[PDB]
Amino acid sequence: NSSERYKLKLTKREIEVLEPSVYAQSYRIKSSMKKATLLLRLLGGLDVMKAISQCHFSNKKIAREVAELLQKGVKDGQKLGLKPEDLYISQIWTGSDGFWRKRVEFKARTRIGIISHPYIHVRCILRTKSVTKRRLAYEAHLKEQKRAPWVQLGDKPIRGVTGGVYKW
Amino acid sequence: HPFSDNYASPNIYVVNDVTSKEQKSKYDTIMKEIQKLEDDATRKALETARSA
Amino acid sequence: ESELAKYKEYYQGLKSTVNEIPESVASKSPSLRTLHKRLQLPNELTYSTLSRCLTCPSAKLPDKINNPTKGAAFVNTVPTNKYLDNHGLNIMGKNLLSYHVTKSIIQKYPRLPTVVLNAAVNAYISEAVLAHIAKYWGIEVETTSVLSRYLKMEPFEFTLGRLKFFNNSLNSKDGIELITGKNFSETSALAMSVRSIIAAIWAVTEQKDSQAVYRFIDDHIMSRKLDITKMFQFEQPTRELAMLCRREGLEKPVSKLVAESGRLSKSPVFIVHVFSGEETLGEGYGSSLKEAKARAATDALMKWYCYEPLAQQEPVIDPGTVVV
Amino acid sequence: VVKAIARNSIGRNGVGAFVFPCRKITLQFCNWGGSSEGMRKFLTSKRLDKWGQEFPWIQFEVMRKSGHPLLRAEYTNGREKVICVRNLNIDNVENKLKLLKDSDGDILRRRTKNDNVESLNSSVRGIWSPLHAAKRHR
Amino acid sequence: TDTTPLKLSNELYAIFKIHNRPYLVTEGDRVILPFKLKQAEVGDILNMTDVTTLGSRNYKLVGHPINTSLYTLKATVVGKTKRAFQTREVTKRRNRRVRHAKSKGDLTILRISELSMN
Amino acid sequence: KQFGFPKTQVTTIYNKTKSASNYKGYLKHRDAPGMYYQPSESIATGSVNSETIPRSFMAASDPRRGLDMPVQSTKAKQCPNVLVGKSTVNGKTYHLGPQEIDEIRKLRLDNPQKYTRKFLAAKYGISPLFVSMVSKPSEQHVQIMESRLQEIQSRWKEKRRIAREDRKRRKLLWYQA
RNA sequence: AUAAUAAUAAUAUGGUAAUAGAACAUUUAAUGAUAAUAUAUAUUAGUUAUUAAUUAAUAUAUGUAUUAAUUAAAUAGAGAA
RNA sequence: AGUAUGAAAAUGAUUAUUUUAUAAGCAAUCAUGAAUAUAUUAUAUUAUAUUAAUGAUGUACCUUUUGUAUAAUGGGUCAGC
Repeated sequence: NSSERYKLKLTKREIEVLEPSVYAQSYRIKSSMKKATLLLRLLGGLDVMKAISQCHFSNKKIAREVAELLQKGVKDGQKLGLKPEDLYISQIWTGSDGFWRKRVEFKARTRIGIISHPYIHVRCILRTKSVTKRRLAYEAHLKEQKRAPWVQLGDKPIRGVTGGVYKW
Repeated sequence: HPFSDNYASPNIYVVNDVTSKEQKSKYDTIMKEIQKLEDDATRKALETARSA
Repeated sequence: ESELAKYKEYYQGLKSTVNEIPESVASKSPSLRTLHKRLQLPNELTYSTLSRCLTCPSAKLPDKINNPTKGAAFVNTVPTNKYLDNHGLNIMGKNLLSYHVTKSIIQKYPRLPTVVLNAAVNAYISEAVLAHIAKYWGIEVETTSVLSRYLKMEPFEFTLGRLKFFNNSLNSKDGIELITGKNFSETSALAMSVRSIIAAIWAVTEQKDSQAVYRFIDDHIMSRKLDITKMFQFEQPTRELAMLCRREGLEKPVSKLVAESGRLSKSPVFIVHVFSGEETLGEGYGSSLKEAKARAATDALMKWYCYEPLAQQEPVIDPGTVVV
Repeated sequence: VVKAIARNSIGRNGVGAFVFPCRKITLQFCNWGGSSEGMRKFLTSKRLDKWGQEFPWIQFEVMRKSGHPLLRAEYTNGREKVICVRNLNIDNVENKLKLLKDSDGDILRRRTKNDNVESLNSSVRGIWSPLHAAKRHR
Repeated sequence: TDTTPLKLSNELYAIFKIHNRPYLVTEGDRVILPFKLKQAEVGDILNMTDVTTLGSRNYKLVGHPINTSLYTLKATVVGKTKRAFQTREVTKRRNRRVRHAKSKGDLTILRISELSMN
Repeated sequence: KQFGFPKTQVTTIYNKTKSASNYKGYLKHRDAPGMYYQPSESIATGSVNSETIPRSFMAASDPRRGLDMPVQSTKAKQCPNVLVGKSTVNGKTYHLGPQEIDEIRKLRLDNPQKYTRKFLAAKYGISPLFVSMVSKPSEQHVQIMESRLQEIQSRWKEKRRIAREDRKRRKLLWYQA
């Protein structure tokens, strides 16, 4: 309904942010960050359903919480407009949730330690196979096209300074 | 208090010291005056429509 | 009193100055003077003429002003006189550039292929290059609004000194271009300005010193580096070379191994020379034999085409491109 | 068959016609502000006029602002040097201005030993080759 | 001195010396002298005098400062400037005093405008 | 030999075999004032230089023709032929008439699998290239061949495709000069 | 007869303990314009022979500088316990 | 142990760029390819920036000492004091 052409100019960051995503967040999980990492590294770039399945059949305690989070993120994506079979976990990390209560451990022979009690949160960003993954495939293709080939007897720069004199 | 005439070499010049506030006030008055002019014209047009 | 009335009369005065480009006002403009001094323009070229050269055509304000919602607002420039813009000048400058540059290229490389020559010409005087040159010179665009100028209360001299066309305010704000025509592009305006200056120079000097314009061009445009060897891209050069040899009084070209090392390795070196009789035409190194052969043919073709004769020689008119 | 590769020329400023690198200088000062005294004195005292007379290809803007006194140059390449001349005397300001006018606009940069000449041109003699050398290796 | 091949050749290089510092150049080349020129201002032209060698692809007229008459070699002074500012620190091995040796040497950008056999 | 200049290597004061990269030695080496002949230690592939262009490509009124600088160092008798066609070794033949050509064309359309280019060449004592120039095959056959080629390409791994791309890029680069 | 900067010549310009000289950052007091087109602060990219300041871009605040500058006071500067 | 605010650091996870599975040390500097990033005069054969190809040289700091890489001394690290 218009004869006006346009050209859009967007930063790399702007491109990244505007692709359809969904941002899951856990509640105050009772665990170490290290323990969370030990699981979360497995769920790196998986499809959300696959990740959920892995969490279900994992032996770890954080696993259930992670599964629940993934389920919530899927539900959010559905509400927005996205599909659950389209969603893959783009990023998933953990962090300290703060207010870890220290508590002295009394040892033998008038010695002591301090026992902290770590609480964490897992956040994750689900992105779409339909867009983000396609975009990065396209980028990879462009990079491949750009890539200058290996030339056998090719023009390499004569590195070093000339010194105001012909050496040949 | 330098001026462009003070230097007597035509590639030299002194930009006009008009305070930002004064400029803003001028802008406000002009755009306001335009708005007033427009509103009166619209009212007149409405009156003419009402008449016939 | 009213501030609107004061603004309106200022605008009217500015419009009148644009229409005239009165000489005294142009002289007063510091930017114009500095431009004149920078380029070492002739004293016969008046400051009014220089101001005019910076004035692009802008008779009527376009329909796209009606909506800044569609991503455009033209609020900087003021309407120009129909018979005092850079438009006629610009065309003349373009013609001069197309003549002189091309002639210089032909003098340099009398056998240069037609497509290659055209590319070289473009390189020397493309719109982007011309715009860059104008920027380098210091031809700045009138980006500031008329209202803003009035508020600052700056003279019309400064306006005259700047480049003047329908430059779209909010051109790429929020990363949104509108893709308008050539009559609203900055690069194009800058190109026109540099062509207009050349045309003005020509106009003033033609009767006294006819070649003044052409030496100015040589100084500014033809002084720029262009390796003509980087312009070429052959397809089946051996065949083309053979055709060339047939056309001239030369024996059939055959490629022969001069030197060889590292056969049966990742990166050998094969030197082959395309001989016509005992004379070698092209020398070609390569990782493969085929590659070396190809390179020898390409070298031969380069030597044929990019042959540059001396000024002392009588004119070399080539016998056309080698139609394979 | 032969085809062109679209390519653009490189401007060497010096060779045909020298365009002077410094195009515009802005003298900035404050009426209040004790750091702008030497700048103010310079502006007053017939030196600026002489300068402008000497260099009519540079335009010399003179601005008033609340902050420290400033010398911003503007070059042909599009870069902009800005020297703050806070608390400098007249002569120091003038020296700074001279330095600015001297500059080709390009960014400051570490040079290695003997990194002297910067050519666009292909070597007049070729690049060396072991097959084509005068003395063959063994 | 039969200087005919040099005169003929389209490509041509020079090895002129400023203060016994050699600089190998063609026309268009952009020499960067590592000092502040006092004599020449920006825009001034320098006629090179101590030219050691003048060379084609296969010939060269080399020797004591070759007769200037034989050639031309005009440089243009295209900007006095400086190197990037550096501050190396100078200190001994059990001494808290660390003297900063600030450095920002001067440069003079020349451009070889003309180079030809006269 | 027009010019009788003394000839010089690009001389170092140091041992050239051990210190060829040492610019200092080159800088040190002074030689007596005058004209010299320093033959270039380079191939003349990319050079548009006037001392590199051959005499046949120079114009008739060029002074440079007479001067001895496009040196014929190599000899065509000594060098052996590389990727040379059989026409170049034993001369081109223009023997086949119109009728023979028409017959060839008829054959090729009829059955390009049986009557392939090489077979035609063998029959008529002529080149496969010439056969191709003479006669188109049935477009169906061409389409089939294209489909086969596409299938082969698909059968590749990722690596092979990349290598082929690189090869193509190299080929393109060869013809630049 | 002074100063500021620039010239030409010469001489000097490593450094612990230590002596002397001269500067800068920070905070308060006296005097004190300016203004969210500003200021303050941060990152980055610049410029100034560069502990520093300044330009620009950007984020955040704040309708605003005890602000520039001259003094005078310092709880005036931390990889060393 | 006020109330805001808080891109202060140390520190955790993740990603992106880039490097890294034949190479041996204060981990840097300098040299130097290469890859990438950004760039409203990249005209470009451009610039800068990020980065452990690669080569050269390189025995933390401090105190205390006739003398320290020292296997003499102090410091886990950052912020405040």
